[PDB]
Amino acid sequence: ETKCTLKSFTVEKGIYQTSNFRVQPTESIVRFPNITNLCPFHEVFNATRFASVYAWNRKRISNCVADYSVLYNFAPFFAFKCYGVSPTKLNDLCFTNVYADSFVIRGNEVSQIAPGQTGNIADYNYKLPDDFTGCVIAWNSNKLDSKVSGNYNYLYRLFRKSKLKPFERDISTEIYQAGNKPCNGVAGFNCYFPLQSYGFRPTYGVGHQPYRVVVLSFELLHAPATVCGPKKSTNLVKNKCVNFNFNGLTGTGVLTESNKKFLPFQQFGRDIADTTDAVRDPQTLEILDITPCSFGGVSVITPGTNTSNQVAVLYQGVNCTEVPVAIHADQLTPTWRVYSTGSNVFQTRAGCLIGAEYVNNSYECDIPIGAGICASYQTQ
Amino acid sequence: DCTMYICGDSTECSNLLLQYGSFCTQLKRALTGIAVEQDKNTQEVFAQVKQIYKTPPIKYFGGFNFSQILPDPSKPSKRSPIEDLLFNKVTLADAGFIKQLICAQKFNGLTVLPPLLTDEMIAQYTSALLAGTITSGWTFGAGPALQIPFPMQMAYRFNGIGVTQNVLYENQKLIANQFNSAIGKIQDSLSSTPSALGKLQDVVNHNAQALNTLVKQLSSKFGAISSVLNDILSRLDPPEAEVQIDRLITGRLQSLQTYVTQQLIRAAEIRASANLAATKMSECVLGQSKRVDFCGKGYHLMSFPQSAPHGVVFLHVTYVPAQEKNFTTA
Amino acid sequence: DCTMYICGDSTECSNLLLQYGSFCTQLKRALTGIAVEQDKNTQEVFAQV
Amino acid sequence: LSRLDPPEAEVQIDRLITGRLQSLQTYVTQQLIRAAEIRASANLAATKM
Amino acid sequence: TQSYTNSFTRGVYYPDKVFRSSVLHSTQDLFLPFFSNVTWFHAIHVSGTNGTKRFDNPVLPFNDGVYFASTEKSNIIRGWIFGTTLDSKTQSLLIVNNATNVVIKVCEFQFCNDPFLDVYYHENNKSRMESELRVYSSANNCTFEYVSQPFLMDLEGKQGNFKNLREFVFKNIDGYFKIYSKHTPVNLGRDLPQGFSALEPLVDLPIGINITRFQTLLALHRSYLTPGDSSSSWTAGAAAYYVGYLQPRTFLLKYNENGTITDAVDCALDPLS
Ligand SMILES: *[C@@H]1O[C@H](CO)[C@@H](O[C@@H]2O[C@H](CO)[C@@H](O)[C@H](O)[C@H]2NC(C)=O)[C@H](O)[C@H]1NC(C)=O
Ligand SMILES: *[C@@H]1O[C@H](CO)[C@@H](O[C@@H]2O[C@H](CO)[C@@H](O)[C@H](O)[C@H]2NC(C)=O)[C@H](O)[C@H]1NC(C)=O
Ligand SMILES: *[C@@H]1O[C@H](CO)[C@@H](O)[C@H](O)[C@H]1NC(C)=O
Ligand SMILES: *[C@@H]1O[C@H](CO)[C@@H](O)[C@H](O)[C@H]1NC(C)=O
Ligand SMILES: *[C@@H]1O[C@H](CO)[C@@H](O)[C@H](O)[C@H]1NC(C)=O
Ligand SMILES: *[C@@H]1O[C@H](CO)[C@@H](O)[C@H](O)[C@H]1NC(C)=O
Ligand SMILES: *[C@@H]1O[C@H](CO)[C@@H](O)[C@H](O)[C@H]1NC(C)=O
Ligand SMILES: *[C@@H]1O[C@H](CO)[C@@H](O)[C@H](O)[C@H]1NC(C)=O
Ligand SMILES: *[C@@H]1O[C@H](CO)[C@@H](O)[C@H](O)[C@H]1NC(C)=O
Ligand SMILES: *[C@@H]1O[C@H](CO)[C@@H](O)[C@H](O)[C@H]1NC(C)=O
Ligand SMILES: *[C@@H]1O[C@H](CO)[C@@H](O)[C@H](O)[C@H]1NC(C)=O
Repeated sequence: ETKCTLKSFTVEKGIYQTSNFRVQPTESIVRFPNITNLCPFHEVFNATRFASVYAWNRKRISNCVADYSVLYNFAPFFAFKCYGVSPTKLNDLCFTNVYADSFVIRGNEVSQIAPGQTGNIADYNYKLPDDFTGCVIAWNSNKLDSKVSGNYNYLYRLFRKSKLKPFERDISTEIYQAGNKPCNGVAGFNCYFPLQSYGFRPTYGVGHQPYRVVVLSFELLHAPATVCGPKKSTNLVKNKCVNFNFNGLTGTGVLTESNKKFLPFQQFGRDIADTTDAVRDPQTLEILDITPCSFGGVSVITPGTNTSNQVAVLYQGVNCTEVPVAIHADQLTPTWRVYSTGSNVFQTRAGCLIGAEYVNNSYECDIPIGAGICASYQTQ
Repeated sequence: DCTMYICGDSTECSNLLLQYGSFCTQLKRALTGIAVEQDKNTQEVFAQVKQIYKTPPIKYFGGFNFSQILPDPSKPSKRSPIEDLLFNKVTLADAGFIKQLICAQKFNGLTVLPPLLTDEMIAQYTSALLAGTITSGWTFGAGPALQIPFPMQMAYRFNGIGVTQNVLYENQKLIANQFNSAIGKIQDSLSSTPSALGKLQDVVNHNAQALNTLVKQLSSKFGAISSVLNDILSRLDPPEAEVQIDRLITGRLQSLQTYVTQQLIRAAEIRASANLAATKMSECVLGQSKRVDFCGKGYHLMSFPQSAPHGVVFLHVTYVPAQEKNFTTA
Repeated sequence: DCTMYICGDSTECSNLLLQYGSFCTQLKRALTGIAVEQDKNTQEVFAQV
Repeated sequence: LSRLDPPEAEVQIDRLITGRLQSLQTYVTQQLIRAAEIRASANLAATKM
Repeated sequence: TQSYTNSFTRGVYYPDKVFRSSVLHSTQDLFLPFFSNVTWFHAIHVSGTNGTKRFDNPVLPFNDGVYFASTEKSNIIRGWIFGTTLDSKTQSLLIVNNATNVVIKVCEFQFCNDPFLDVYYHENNKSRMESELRVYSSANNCTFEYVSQPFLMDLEGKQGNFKNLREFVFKNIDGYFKIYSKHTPVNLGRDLPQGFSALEPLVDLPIGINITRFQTLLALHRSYLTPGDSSSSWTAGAAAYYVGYLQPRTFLLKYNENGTITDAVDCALDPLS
C-alpha cells in the first residue's frame, strides 16, 4: 500500500502516511414519535344502515393517520379491483383531503360506476369524472340485505332531464312531466314517477345479489400533506456506531445517554462548532447523546526496501485497548488484515504502535515517531 | 484529510471529488513539510550543546544567588520557579493527548500532531546550558568545557568592555547585592503587566482562531439548496443534483486552500523569528557580544535562557553607568 | 470594503453574497494587520532615543 | 437587473460575484508577501541604525 | 386613552428550537426594537347605571406581527379577531379563551360584534355575566374547522398586588401562526419593569391568510377600572392594553449555562452596541 500511494517500486528509510481508517456503521435506527389519531375507516365500513344507490351516503376525511392494512381481513373481498394506482403500495402517499361515499349496487352493475360510463345508474344517478383518481371496493351483501317477503328499503332513479355532472347529487321527489300534457302531480297517463323500488329477495343469486360498495376520492395537488402513512419506528442500541433518523436528522456515530438539561420545547442541542450533540425521543421521550466514533490515520515505518521488508504500523490517536486488533472485514476501513495484530502492541502518547517491541536502551533518533519515541532497524 | 472534511461519507461526493484530480496530494505535501520544519526548528534552536552537564550538588557562587533560575528538585517536573510562573501565565487550549467542548469537535478531519521533543527534555537542555555557562564560562562553546571560578569569569567579562578587574575585585559585595535584587524583582515585574507575554499568547490564539473558522465554513449555503449534502441528495433527483454537489465541493475546496496558504506565510515568519532566536542564543549566551543593543540595552555582560510554551525567554544581565561629573580636558 | 466593491449599492447582490460565509471578515483582518505592522515599522526604526 | 428576471439573474450575479471575489483575493495575497519583504528590509534597517 | 410610552428593553423570544450552552450566537430576524414607542389603547364603557355609549374599540392595523401586553383581571380581553377585512373573504381567526379550552375555528363572519352590555353590569354590585355569549354572530362563508386547548390561565395569587402582565407575540410568516407568550406575574404596579424574559412557542398552523387587520372584543359584561382624561401629545393614559410593532433587525443573544436567554444586544441602536 505504501508502494501504491506514491508511484514507485522503491521506498527509502522514513515514515510515510498512507491513508486513514474509520469504523463503519452496523445498524440503522429510525426513531419516529408516537402514532396516535388514527383515521376512521372501520367506522365507515362497519355499519348495517347503508343508504341507497340513487342517494348514496357521503363522508369527509381530514387530518388523520391512515393505515390501509386493517380492512383486508374484515371483509371477504370477492371483488378487490381498485383504481389503476398501485394497490400494493398505498402506505406511502400523502393527500390533503379524503372525500368518500358508499352505497349498494346490483350484480350486473359492478363496473357501471366508472369514468365515462353510461346507463341508468351512471347517467341520471351518478357519473364519474374522467380524471377521477379514487379507489373502488365492493363486497357481497346478499346474506344480510335480503327479506323473504321483500327488502323494500332502497330505491333507484330512472327518469331525469339530462346527464348529471360529476360530484353532484340530484335528490328531489318531483313528478316527471312526460309528453306534452302538463302532468302537475296527477301521476296519470302520459306521466310517470322517476323513482322505483330496489328490494331484495333471498332467491336472487348471480345477477341480482346486492353488493355493498365504497369509493373514496383522491385530490393530489400542490398543498401541505394532511393524510399520511404510519412512519414506523425501530429499536435503539447503545455504545455502537449506528446510523439514525431522529425526526429527519440524518447522521451517524456512537450513541450514549445524555447529561445536562433541555428546555421542554427544545429538541436537539448544538455547540460552538455548529454541530449536533444531543437529541430527544428515540422511543417515548428522553434525552440521548450522539458522538463521532473512532477514526484516525495510519503511518508505515520501514527501512529501505533494498535492505528489508518488515514494516511497523502506527495508528494515530486510538486507544490500544480499543484499537482494531481484530481489523475485521466490513466494519473496519482498511482492507488488509493479514497482518499479525498480536504479541506486539505498544501504547504511546501519539497513538498505538504494532510491529515493534520496546527497549530499555537509549540511542540517537533514526526514524522519529514522536513524543520522544524513535524507531530503528536493529539486529537482536 | 480531504475525504472526511469535504465529503460527509457519501459515495457520490467521493466519486465527484475523484474527478478533480490531484488537489489533495498537493494539499498534503505542504502541511507535512510545515510540520517537519516546525519539528526541526526547536531542535536547531535548543540543541546547540553536545553533552548534558549536571550542576554541582552544592550551591555557592560568592554571593550570587541562582536559586530562581536553576532547577528546583521539589516539584516533580524539575522546572525552575520562573519557568513555572511562565507556564502558569500562558493559557493553552488544545494540546492533543487522546482528546477524542472548546477543543473536542476539531476531529472533523483535522488533527493536531504532538511535538517530537516533549517539554521535559527541553528542560534538560536548558539546565545543561545553564550549568555550562555558570561553571565553565564561554569556553564550552568551542571545545571541551573548562572550569573556572565565577568571580574570575566576572572579572574577565568586565575586562571585555574596557573596565579593569580591580573594580569588580573591590566592589564584589555591592555587585552581588545588586544582582540579587534585580533577579528577585524580575519575577514581580513579569507578574505585574499581563501584556508582557504578548507574542507567545498570539501564537496560541491565531492558529486556534483560524481552526475555528475552518469548521464554521462547513455550514454555508454557498449558493446551493442547503448545506446538508444528504438532504439535497434525498430531496432532489440524481441527474441534476451534481450541480449543487459541484458548487458545495468547490466552495469547500477553496476554503481549505485559503487556510493552507495562510499557514504557509505564518510558518515562514515563525521560521525567521526562530532563526533570529538561534543567532541570539549562539552569540549572547555562549560568549560575549560587542554588538550594540543586540544583547540587552547597554553594555552586555551575560545572558540566561529559559523555556516557555512554544518559545524562549532570555534574561540579559547588562552594565549601565550612573551619576557623572564635569571635567576640563586637554 | 467588500459590499461597495462586489455589490455596488444593490441590496439583492448583498443578500446573495451573504450566503458565501466569512470571506470578508477574513479579508479585513489581514489588511488591518498590515496597517498596524506598517505603523510599527517606522516607529521601531526611529524611536530609539 | 433591469433587463432580466430574478431566476437567471441569480446565475449571472453568482458568476459575477465569484469572478470578482477571485480577483479580490489575489490582491491581499500579494500584499501579504510584499509586506513580509518590507518587514525584512525594515528589520535590516533597524539593525543598521 | 391613546398615549405613547417608551418600550424600554423587552420583547425577546426564542427564534429556533435548538439548544445552546453559554454562547454568544447572533441572529437576523423580526423583532421589537429597544427603546421604541408602545401605544396604549383603552376602552372606557362604564358610568353609573346608564349606558352612555362609549364609541370605543377604534381601528388598529397589523404590520408583520405585533406585540401585546395586558394586566387583565382574569379574562377581560379574551376576545381576539385577526383578519384581512373582517367582513368577507377574510376567513378571520376567532380565538377565545375563558379559562377552559380555546376555539381556533377559521371562518368568515361579518362580525361577532354584539356586546349587549347589560345595564346591571356595574362591577361593584352585580357582575352577572353567567352564560352571556353571543359569539361568532352568524357567518359569511367557510368550510374549515380547528380546535385546541387553553393558552392564558392567569395564576391568581389571591391578591391584586401581583398585577400580572401577560405578553404575546403574533406573526404569520408562510402560515404557521405563532403565539409565543410568557406568564410572569412578578410585577407589582410598575408599568413595564426593567428586566429580561424569554417567550416560548405553543402552536403553529398554516392558514394562508394575509393577516392585515387586528382587533379585539372585550368582555363588556363586566366593566370597571377605565379612567380617562384629556391625555394627548405623547403622554401616558391607562389602557390595560398595549400595542407595539415588529420589524426585521439583527440581534446578538447570550445563552445561559442551563439554556435560557439572559441578555441581548441590538446591532443598530448605538455605535457602542
Ligand atoms: C537567596 O538564597 C537564599 C539561600 O541561599 C534563599 O533563602 C531561602 O530561599 C527559599 C527558596 O524558596 C525561601 O523559601 C526562603 O524563604 C529563603 N529564606 C529566607 C530566610 O527568606 C533566598 O530565597 C534566595 N533569594 C531569592 C530571591 O530567592
Ligand atoms: C556641569 O555639568 C552640568 C550638567 O550636568 C552643566 O549644567 C548645565 O549647564 C548648561 C550650560 O549652559 C546650562 O544651560 C544648563 O541649564 C545647566 N543645567 C541645569 C540643570 O541648570 C554645567 O554647566 C556644567 N558646568 C558647571 C561648572 O557646573
Ligand atoms: C361490525 O363489527 C362487529 C364486531 O367487530 C361485527 O359483529 C359486526 O357484524 C360488524 N358489522 C357488520 C355490518 O358486519
Ligand atoms: C407513546 O407510546 C409509548 C409506547 O409504549 C408509551 O410511552 C405511551 O403510550 C405514549 N406516550 C409516551 C409519553 O410515551
Ligand atoms: C540497496 O541494498 C542493496 C542490498 O540488497 C545494496 O547492494 C545497494 O547498494 C543498496 N542501494 C541503495 C541505493 O541503498
Ligand atoms: C484507554 O485505555 C486505557 C487502558 O486500560 C483505559 O484505562 C482508559 O480508560 C481508556 N480511555 C479511553 C478514552 O478509551
Ligand atoms: C525497563 O525499564 C522499566 C521501567 O522503565 C522497568 O520496569 C523494567 O524492569 C526494565 N527492564 C525490562 C523491561 O526488561
Ligand atoms: C340610562 O339608561 C337606562 C337604561 O334603560 C335608562 O333606564 C335610564 O333612564 C337612562 N338614563 C336617563 C337619565 O334617562
Ligand atoms: C347589590 O345588589 C342589589 C341589586 O339586586 C343592589 O341594588 C344593592 O346595591 C346590593 N344589594 C345587596 C343586598 O347586596
Ligand atoms: C394581502 O394584502 C392585500 C392588501 O395589501 C389584500 O388586498 C389581499 O387580500 C391580501 N392577500 C390575501 C390573500 O388576502
Ligand atoms: C442550572 O443548573 C444548575 C445545576 O444543574 C443549577 O444549580 C442551577 O440552578 C440551574 N440554573 C437555573 C435553573 O437557572
